[PDB]
Amino acid sequence: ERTLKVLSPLHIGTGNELTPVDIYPRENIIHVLDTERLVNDLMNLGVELNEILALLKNPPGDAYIWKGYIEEFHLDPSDYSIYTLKIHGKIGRKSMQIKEFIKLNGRPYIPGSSLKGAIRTAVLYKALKECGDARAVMRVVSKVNGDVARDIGRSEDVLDYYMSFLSDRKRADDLLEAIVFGMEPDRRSKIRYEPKRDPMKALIVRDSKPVGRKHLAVYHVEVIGNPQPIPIWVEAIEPGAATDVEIHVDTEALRLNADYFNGLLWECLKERGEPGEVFEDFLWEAVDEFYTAVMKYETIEVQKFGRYTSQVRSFYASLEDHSGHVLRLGWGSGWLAMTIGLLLVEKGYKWENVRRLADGMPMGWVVL
Repeated sequence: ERTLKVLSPLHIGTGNELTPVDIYPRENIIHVLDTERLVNDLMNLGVELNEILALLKNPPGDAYIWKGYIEEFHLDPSDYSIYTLKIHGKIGRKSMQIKEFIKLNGRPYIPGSSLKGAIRTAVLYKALKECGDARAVMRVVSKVNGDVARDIGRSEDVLDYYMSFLSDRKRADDLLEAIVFGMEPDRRSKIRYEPKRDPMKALIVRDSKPVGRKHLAVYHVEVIGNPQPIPIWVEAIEPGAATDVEIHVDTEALRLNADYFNGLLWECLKERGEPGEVFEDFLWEAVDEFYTAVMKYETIEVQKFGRYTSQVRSFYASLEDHSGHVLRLGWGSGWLAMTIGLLLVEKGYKWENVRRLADGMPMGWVVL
């Protein structure tokens, strides 16, 4: 199991949120309460359940929910804490609402899909950057659907083909994932992504071992490009926390499906030698090229919105002083569209024609 180290605050979320019913703040600690034991103790102190239920139905307009009881009955909040979160950023006025960080049996971890998705996004970038010419992509697609391969082909690079096709995003996005990462003909849908034909099947990324909850904290989150009246709060692993991950290339799968893989990525390995030996090398080169380009334009973007502080320039310089592979986790549904956009900017289009700070700091950076 390779070692993994969190470099900048890292939120990977179920989508579920802690509510003020779940927390008691005091000073710069959020207590994540055991509400059940707190309700049972209050009822043995003679609070009748009706009063508790009415408080949950109609939370007060100025204080929290459990501030009234914890501070009326002189309770110790630590006696009811499951765990605690140090606060990073401007505290919420009255109600704080926190994106929970994904757990198994109470213990945070990095899912393998998060790590593999950051790798997959970088592999897309190298494949399109190096083998995205009309000739190579047409050779790939002509063996599956010659109408698509003919349509792509009179549109210069595949970058321009993606952009003419958009000019209906989810279609282009799925069409491009199939061309790069493997494809089956389909009668209702001229091309479809096939996982069975994807070289990334050969890369095995297990979920990490658990991180201790002591490395969870809560971070105020800002967006440079979007203004939201409601403050955003996330559980995130603190920088410098470390765990281990099982990650390795399934060489047996790679030799075994060697005739069954297709798509631009397997073509691009084939141009470089025997595809199954190039694979792990191309993969980690792609992680290095891509997230170099990511941090360069993340830097330009954070300084375009005036948030580029002495801590932040020091942070991005620190990313360059590591010997392992540096990645930014947390890719959503627009991961192909974002990667097309970096490639369009690298060829010299303005981003205006073609992101989040946790307490001022860029999110999601890790090193393996």
